[PDB]
Amino acid sequence: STIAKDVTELIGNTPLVYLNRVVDGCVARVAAKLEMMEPCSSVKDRIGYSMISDAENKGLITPGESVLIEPTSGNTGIGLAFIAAAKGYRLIICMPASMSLERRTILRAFGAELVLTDPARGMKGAVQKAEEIKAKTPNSYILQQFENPANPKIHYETTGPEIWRGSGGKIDALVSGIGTGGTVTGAGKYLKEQNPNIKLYGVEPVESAILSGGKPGPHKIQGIGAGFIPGVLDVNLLDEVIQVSSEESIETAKLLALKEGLLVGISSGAAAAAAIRIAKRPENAGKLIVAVFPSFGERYLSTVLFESV
Amino acid sequence: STIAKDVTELIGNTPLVYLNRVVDGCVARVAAKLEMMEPCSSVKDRIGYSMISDAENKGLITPGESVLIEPTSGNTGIGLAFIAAAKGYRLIICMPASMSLERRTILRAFGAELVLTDPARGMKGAVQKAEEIKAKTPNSYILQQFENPANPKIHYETTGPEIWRGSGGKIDALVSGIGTGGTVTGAGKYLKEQNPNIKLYGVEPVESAILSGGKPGPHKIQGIGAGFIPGVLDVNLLDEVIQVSSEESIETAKLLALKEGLLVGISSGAAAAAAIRIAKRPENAGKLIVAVFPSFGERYLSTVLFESV
Repeated sequence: STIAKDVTELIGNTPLVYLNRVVDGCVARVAAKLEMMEPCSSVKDRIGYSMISDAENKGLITPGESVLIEPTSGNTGIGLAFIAAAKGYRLIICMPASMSLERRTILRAFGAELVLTDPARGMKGAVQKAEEIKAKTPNSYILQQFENPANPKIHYETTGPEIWRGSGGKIDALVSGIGTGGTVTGAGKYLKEQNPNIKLYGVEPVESAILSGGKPGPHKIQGIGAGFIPGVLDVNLLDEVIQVSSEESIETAKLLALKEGLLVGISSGAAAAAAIRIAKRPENAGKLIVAVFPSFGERYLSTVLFESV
Repeated sequence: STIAKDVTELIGNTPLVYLNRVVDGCVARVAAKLEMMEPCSSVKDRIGYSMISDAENKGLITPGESVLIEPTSGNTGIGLAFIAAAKGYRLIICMPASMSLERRTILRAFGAELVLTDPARGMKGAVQKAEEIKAKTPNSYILQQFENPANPKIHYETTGPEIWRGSGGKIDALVSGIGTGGTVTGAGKYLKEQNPNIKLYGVEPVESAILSGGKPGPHKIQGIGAGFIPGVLDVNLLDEVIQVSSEESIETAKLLALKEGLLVGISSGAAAAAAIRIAKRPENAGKLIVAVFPSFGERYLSTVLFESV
């Protein structure tokens, strides 16, 4: 019997797939790591598990005693919420008001408590509110996705090894959109240990290219372009940073659905656009480029449709 | 290397998971077959593949020559749309207007053409429109999900064998919500060939219990209670039909998210409610009951939020 104990044993071991119809002019092969296949449809299922699991293993939290807290407007909240549901933790998510009603409904479905903050104060306002709730709540614990070593650690332990095994050791390049930088840092570190010649390409928005020496700015690429260097990002592991526009990311996501039957988030569009550009460079002829596709595209299409209506 | 050729090689081989916290009073173990893990988040990915693949293998359709047509307001349209995208088929989906705008946006993302029909005429109106488009379109092909033997065949070839292998041959009962009846017929037939003592439980809404001798009626359980006996359903394979209310289905889906961290469609709630009832019967002590969970719950939460707003 191979019946999973619970939903925590369903995380990771996601497939690689070749891109076939969006790669005209490419001299390298491009494969996508499909984090859309995670139980709650994003890469954040991995760090929702690892950050809660690590705290438990260190005796820092207890189910039905500890209150988990995270300031997050994105998939980290959903990854934490389904694990908190399964393991029986109270979870408080802090985010600015007027953020996707769709994401809020999913958090509430898993029984997460929502604390909405002043939109004018943005993410900083949500971080401050999370710290204030922690201060006044005994046995409370903030996961701290941008600083928590369990974030890159799970990518070193699972994501990287899966890409190495799945590619038969043939991966030459990893292309990864940087949010926390946990994926590129953890998976990248593992891959460079297997083959030190592997090149790691960070992807950031043109509109917030802080790793390239640009100013922090607003952009439509959900999940990447945090506008600062996260504690968990090892910039020294990066071999190049590719800038992709929100427009190019949206167009590439549209072509992935139309031509590959892959419905992916805008950040997957960004990673694909960067990987296709790298695969067109003649010095990469015959190589295998692996792009991380962080999320399924239904969440975005739902979010856009609500934001429009 | 285990890199998939394309998205068609990512279908099936979905996990089984034990239910742990919604099974108080159960003397049998309950496991869920998670079709939410399919690439486009429902069981219909299997029959989208099988119905197009079968037509190709019989030389009935050609990519970039043939126009595929199906009248469908549900997941069958999405399953067909991502396969049509990958394989390069023009696809026309006929459905009543005022149906989920969210589902329509997903179909359009995959490049499906939508033909909306008079809401007053319901599904019958969409079926009539599909036949009229077929008549006037050379090289056109209607999949006919309720009559197409490729529907139950894929469940005989994949779904059933996966449940048998995944359960280590220990499955005693399959609990399956009946839409087309392809899942219970195909998987059920295979399972009864491995162990003829296995019992097959069909699930239908209280509000449209036509297999129980009730009248066809409206109900909120998306994917089941078609209000007729499909051509592909073998009623003689069914050992019992369980009726579940829309209210009980919604409450069970809510508890699966809160207690198991499983965000599932209302029809998964129906299947779970039926399986939990069966597992409480003392004559089932020590047995393994497997419930099919046909879809992920994000589509429903999105649909409800739009229908409400």
